[PDB]
Amino acid sequence: TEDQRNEEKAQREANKKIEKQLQKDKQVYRATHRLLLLGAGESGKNTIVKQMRITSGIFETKFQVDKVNFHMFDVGAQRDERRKWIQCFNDVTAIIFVVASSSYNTNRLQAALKLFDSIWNNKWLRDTSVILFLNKQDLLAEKVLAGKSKIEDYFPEFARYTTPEDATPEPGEDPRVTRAKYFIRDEFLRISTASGDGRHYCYPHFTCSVDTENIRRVFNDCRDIIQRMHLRQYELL
Amino acid sequence: TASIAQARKLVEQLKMEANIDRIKVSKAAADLMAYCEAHAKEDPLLTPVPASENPFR
Amino acid sequence: SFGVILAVLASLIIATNTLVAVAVLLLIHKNDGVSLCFTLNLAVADTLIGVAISGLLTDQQKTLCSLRMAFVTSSAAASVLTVMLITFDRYLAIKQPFRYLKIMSGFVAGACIAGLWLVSYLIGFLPLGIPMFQQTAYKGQCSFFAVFHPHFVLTLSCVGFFPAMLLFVFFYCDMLKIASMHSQQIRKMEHAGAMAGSDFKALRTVSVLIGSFALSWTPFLITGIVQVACQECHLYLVLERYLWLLGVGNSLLNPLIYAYWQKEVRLQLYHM
Amino acid sequence: ELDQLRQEAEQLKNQIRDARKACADATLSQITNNIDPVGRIQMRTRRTLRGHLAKIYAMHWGTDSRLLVSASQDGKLIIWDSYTTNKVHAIPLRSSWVMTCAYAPSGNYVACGGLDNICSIYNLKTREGNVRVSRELAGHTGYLSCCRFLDDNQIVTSSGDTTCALWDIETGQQTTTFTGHTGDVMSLSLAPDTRLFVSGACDASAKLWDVREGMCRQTFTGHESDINAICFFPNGNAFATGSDDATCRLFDLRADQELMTYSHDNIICGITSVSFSKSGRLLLAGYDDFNCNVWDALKADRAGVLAGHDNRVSCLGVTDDGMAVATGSWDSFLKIWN
Amino acid sequence: QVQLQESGGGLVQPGGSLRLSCAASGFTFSNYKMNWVRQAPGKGLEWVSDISQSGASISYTGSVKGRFTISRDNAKNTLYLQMNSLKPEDTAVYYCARCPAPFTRDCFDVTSTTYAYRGQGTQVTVSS
Ligand SMILES: CC(C)c1noc(N2CCC(COc3ccc(-c4ccc(S(C)(=O)=O)cc4)nc3)CC2)n1
Repeated sequence: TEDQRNEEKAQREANKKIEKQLQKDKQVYRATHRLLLLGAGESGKNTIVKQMRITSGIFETKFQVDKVNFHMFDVGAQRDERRKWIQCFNDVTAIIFVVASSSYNTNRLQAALKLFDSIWNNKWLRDTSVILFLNKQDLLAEKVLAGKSKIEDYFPEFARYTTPEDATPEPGEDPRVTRAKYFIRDEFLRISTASGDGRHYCYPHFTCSVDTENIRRVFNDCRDIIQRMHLRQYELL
Repeated sequence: TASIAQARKLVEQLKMEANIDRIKVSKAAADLMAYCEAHAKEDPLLTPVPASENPFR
Repeated sequence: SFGVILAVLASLIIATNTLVAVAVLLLIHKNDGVSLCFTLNLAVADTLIGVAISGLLTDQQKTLCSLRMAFVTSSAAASVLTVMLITFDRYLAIKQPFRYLKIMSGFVAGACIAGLWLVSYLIGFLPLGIPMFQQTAYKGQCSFFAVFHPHFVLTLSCVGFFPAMLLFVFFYCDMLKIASMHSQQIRKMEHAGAMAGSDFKALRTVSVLIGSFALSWTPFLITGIVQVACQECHLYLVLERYLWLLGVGNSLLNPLIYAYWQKEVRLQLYHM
Repeated sequence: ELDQLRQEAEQLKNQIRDARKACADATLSQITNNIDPVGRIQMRTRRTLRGHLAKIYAMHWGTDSRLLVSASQDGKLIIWDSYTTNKVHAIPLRSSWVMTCAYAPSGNYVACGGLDNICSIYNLKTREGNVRVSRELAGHTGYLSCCRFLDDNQIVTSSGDTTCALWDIETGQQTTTFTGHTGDVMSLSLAPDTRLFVSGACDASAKLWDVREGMCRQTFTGHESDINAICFFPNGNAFATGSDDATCRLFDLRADQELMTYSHDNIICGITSVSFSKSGRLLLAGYDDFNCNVWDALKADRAGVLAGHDNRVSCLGVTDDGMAVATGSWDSFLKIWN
Repeated sequence: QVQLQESGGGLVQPGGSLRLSCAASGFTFSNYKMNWVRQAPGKGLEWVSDISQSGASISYTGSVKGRFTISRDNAKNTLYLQMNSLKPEDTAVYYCARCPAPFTRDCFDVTSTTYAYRGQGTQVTVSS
């Protein structure tokens, strides 16, 4: 039937016109990098979001670095259970986990460690890499340098801990402050380095909420993630 | 306040749920089997249709 | 015996490369894999090499045999060029990870493959046109050096294989420094974590790749240059019966190095 | 006072359990014993739909058994033609986190949803020919996991704030709220008469709701983990559920208790979807190990498999005349079996 | 239905010993990783310790290391927490939260919004 032929031709024309726009969209989807931002109320993730920017269920931030496009998704206005909507972020390049290191005892540091362990060992996030920000360094230094707050009360192993060999203390910092910082970093690394898989790694930084190098750190860590992925693919790493 | 509210609401809902009538499992299974037997011949996925009438062949 | 050996080699090349080609085609249908197009092209080029080698099994006629030799040479050139394309793809992936994602596309892959085949079959049939490359005094039996003069192989070496190898070596040596630095960082972090509680992998892979690339045609080009230089030396019996088979047997090795060694391509073959 | 209420609730639970135990007299397996087994089912992929840039989260069949809609991570809603496979629409969403989709029984609307706490309504029959957004319904305080149509002006939506809701689209306001769940509501199913609906809510319990009044008529328990999927039986007097403990269960509204369990030792993955055939003789489930299983609803045996996907099967669907079944997957392809 | 009932609390003089217990029903005990939590007055819930399915991946929080011990018996579906040399800071309610799903190595079971698979609690007090 001529009418049937006309209908089929119009249908094929519409399909082709749709395929063209899908082909145009595939490149934009492939050349964009998506990041999930985690943290807590104590951690200064709000200030970090403000620096990056300089009943909605999720907030979206877009920033450009050297003509590269990043999409940072901040979860907001959701209940405190996470085991369901955490599976929506399987295909993000990185997770930016902000943890306030100057918040040891409620054991906020222990809660953050438990959250990190669960996220690390989840089954739909077993190929995602974490860019760990250890915030409130100035507050940590001020608290440790003067006061009766003892970490060994809440982390007893801190007694038998000494700065690692590869430590790079900032010139003009106390050995006690450096030791505390690197103890917390080692506590967070003990979980991640124990996987022994090779499909994801952790990238720790010592950050302050008003740091202006956080976007550069995210950019460099994403570059390292992609380079390591390709090197592992080509049987080099 | 909130705890007593939750407890009282749960008690009322449980009472209202308990105040109902129930049928026997044998009767329910018989009804289900009768439906499945009555509508057995109109299920293409159970009795495959000849390729002429199949629109995906 | 020589014809029997050639037939066996051609059969093996055809079978292995066609199997790898169908596996890669199924993988391409399933996924997108813009970098599997080059592997498919390599498999196609190697199986065409096998078919062309099968072509010469008759004798084991001047124009007929001037057209067979050109076909074989073009097949070999296409196979050599596809590996260089793969190497540059990997190097651009590692060296510019963002721009690679921003640029690479199936259109680019297809255009590159078309240009590859065009240049390959231009190089194959240039000697039939340029008067210097052609030889004279045909006797009746044909061979690579009964039609084409050693000047052709000298020019090919000067502008071809050796300039290509100087890039295949530089790229995979620059891809080793990056792997070394990443391995150092990973080992440092691992040691720190363990205290809180692969050293010869990249080199081995790079050595295997470079050796496979360089041991294929160099013993032939070097002996051809020796023939051009020294007139007294009669380096034809070994030059066109023993030293030619290595660049052809590289077609048996390429599928194992660029197809089976991939994890998705080994799983698809197992499913097949 | 509070302890008195707790003890009274415990006594009421004991009373309900005693009543249910009294009602039971024989097992569905015993009743449907002499019935002949279905034999074996071997369906085959008749189509394969391509065009999604990422993993597919949902799909819903049309009332005509020819068109269907799907949602993907790439943030695209696509309307296919099952017979020919030519795309008919591609609606770009404002958010890429979408967990559900639905098609109106008339065929003039579709509904999006997801982690932004909204399901939108899109008009497919615009005179200009452009698929614009008609209504945007807000009011849930957690993510949306289902948004199903009753007619062209009523939608029932599930949410991750522990409550379901009924909306009237014209004025874009709620009309009823269905509270009583303690966990996250994870699925939905309207009765064939569209007078009641069921829901499982991540606390291992399903419920029965009366749409007209807005109250929980029945509560069904027996699962050990989160309930992911729920379907109604063809006649409207039973339903099936799927949970993370790797088993499916059949419940009866009138008897008020479970009837059967569909499980196997070799299965240790979670059920993502469940669906019934036209006559209700087959129960089809899609698992996390990339496969779907075909179950004998009355005998509890396994009859077949739909092994054609290479990633998680996230959605399922049977046509309104039993002609075929669709299954989306995390590998981005929709497949149609017969 | 999932049931978790904890008992064995009361008041203990500082430096004493105690033993909490929890009985579970309505699910397969041997396929899930158990857990203990607590909530001191005026503070939020806090994780104490946990144990794997087989019972070979124990771990405690920093402030209870050495004193508390967690043991599970899968032949009777019971969980225990032996407390030794208590201190005035250990006055709270102790629950027995459970893994959300079986066979996994994950856990999200400390949430304020009542976790479904958490028990009712048992009172432990330490005073002179
Ligand atoms: C352009 C550049 C990038 C490049 N890439 O690769 C190459 N190749 C081109 C081809 C290679 C030589 O190929 C040959 C030579 C000779 C024979 C041959 C010899 C004897 C007989 S017989 C026993 O019948 O007389 C039959 C054939 N076959 C192939 C050199 C480098 N260039």
